[PDB]
Amino acid sequence: YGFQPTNGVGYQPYRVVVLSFELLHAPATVCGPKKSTNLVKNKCVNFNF
Amino acid sequence: GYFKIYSKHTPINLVRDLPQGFSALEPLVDLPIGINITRFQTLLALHRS
Ligand SMILES: *[C@@H]1O[C@H](CO)[C@@H](O)[C@H](O)[C@H]1NC(C)=O
Repeated sequence: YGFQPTNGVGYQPYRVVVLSFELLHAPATVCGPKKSTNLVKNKCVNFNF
Repeated sequence: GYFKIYSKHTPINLVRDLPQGFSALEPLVDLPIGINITRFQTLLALHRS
């Protein structure tokens, strides 16, 4: 590619990243993040720790 | 696929013989490897000086 700054769009360089999630057969690995809220006290509550 | 390691460091009042007593070992590490294992070895620091 001889890229030049005065090229019409569709001839200018684009950078590409391809993420490929794979799942072999291990025990686990990376994943989304977790969000912890406020922890009350002295009230019947429904909790997850 | 997890390689668990428990450990404990007690002080003997001998130098190099297996003593008697009770001492429970506390978990140290956890490695989600997936590795198969059938054999193992040891590593030692030689005599040179
Ligand atoms: C470990 O070795 C056994 C050999 O019987 C094999 O069947 C097994 O797939 C190996 N472990 C993994 C995670 O592939």
